[PDB]
Amino acid sequence: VFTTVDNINLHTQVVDMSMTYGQQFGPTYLDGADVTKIKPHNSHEGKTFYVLPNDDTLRVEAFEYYHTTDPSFLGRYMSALNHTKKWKYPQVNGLTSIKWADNNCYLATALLTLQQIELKFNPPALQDAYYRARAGEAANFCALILAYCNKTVGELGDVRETMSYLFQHANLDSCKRVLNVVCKTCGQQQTTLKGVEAVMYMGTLSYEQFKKGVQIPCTQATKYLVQQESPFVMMSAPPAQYELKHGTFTCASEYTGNYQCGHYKHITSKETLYCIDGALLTKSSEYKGPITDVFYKENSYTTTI
Ligand SMILES: Cc1ccc(OCCN(C)C)cc1C(=O)N[C@H](C)c1cc(-c2cnn(C)c2)cc(-c2cnn(C(F)F)c2)c1
Ligand SMILES: [Cl-]
Ligand SMILES: [Cl-]
Ligand SMILES: [Cl-]
Ligand SMILES: [Zn+2]
Ligand SMILES: [Zn+2]
Ligand SMILES: [Zn+2]
Ligand SMILES: [Zn+2]
Ligand SMILES: [Zn+2]
Ligand SMILES: [Zn+2]
Repeated sequence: VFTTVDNINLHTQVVDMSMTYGQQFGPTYLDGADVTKIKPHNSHEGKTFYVLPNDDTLRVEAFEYYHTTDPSFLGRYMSALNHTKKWKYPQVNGLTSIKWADNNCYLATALLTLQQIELKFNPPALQDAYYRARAGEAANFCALILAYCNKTVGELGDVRETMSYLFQHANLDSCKRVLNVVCKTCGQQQTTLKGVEAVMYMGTLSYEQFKKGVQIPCTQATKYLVQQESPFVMMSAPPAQYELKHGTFTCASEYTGNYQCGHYKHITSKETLYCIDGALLTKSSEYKGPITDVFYKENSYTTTI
């Protein structure tokens, strides 16, 4: 048979029918199911298998595809895939969603959001699954998202936290946010953020109000945006009522329920406002509801006065 870790480079070996896979290879998975305890059925010859890296060439191949040396990563990924490959991934309004199952509401909103913003992932396994997800096959993408966030199937997830984990594995080096806070006592201090901190802010959902001025305490001073060089901006705030106006944003995440046990729903702005709840779709002209994250498009911004 064949054993690999990246599925790009394969290594051919043979198995004895009377010895279980673990003694010959180590922890071995097939199609997301652990075949370590299973003895070789001999029904499949030449089939590709996933093994935890043992050699040094395997360890190096594993990092070049995943960008991690954690030995637990492969196991956490294969156990997530075992669930995600039986989920349904319908296509709603030209976007790939997820039929609700095992509290994946936060995963679906993230998947729909990632298909609407410009992003490039540094780990090749993430980028390759990102492409496959856009086409309509996102089982490996959702499993990798769980493994990189160290989350499990059924576990309760927050969209803002999931996006920030994903942003740290993406090339946001070109992004830049220049801030300036002014206090009548301390004066004026100019700070310059870069990377994940340049595309995310917690406090308001309104990109305008962030450009206008938000009130943060000083050692209350006012914080306003001065320059933004990012393909997008994520505006996060604790869940509250908000009126989404058609054409003033890209997409938003709605959270309705109690802390940690509420349900996420996704709103996107097209020719009208659309609401995606897994496999369901809802259309309206304007939206008002509990909103916690709003995504805006951007290329370059420079403050005036
Ligand atoms: C679903 C889930 C899954 C996991 C999860 O983990 C959080 C813990 N992490 C550190 C691991 C959180 C959540 C979760 O409910 N998220 C939503 C958007 C939410 C809801 C509420 C809320 C308040 N009252 N009610 C009825 C709801 C408040 C906040 C909040 C406030 N401040 N902030 C920020 F300042 F931090 C965040 C966030
Ligand atoms: Cl890395
Ligand atoms: Cl990385
Ligand atoms: Cl926008
Ligand atoms: Zn090789
Ligand atoms: Zn990396
Ligand atoms: Zn399941
Ligand atoms: Zn399942
Ligand atoms: Zn849910
Ligand atoms: Zn001060």
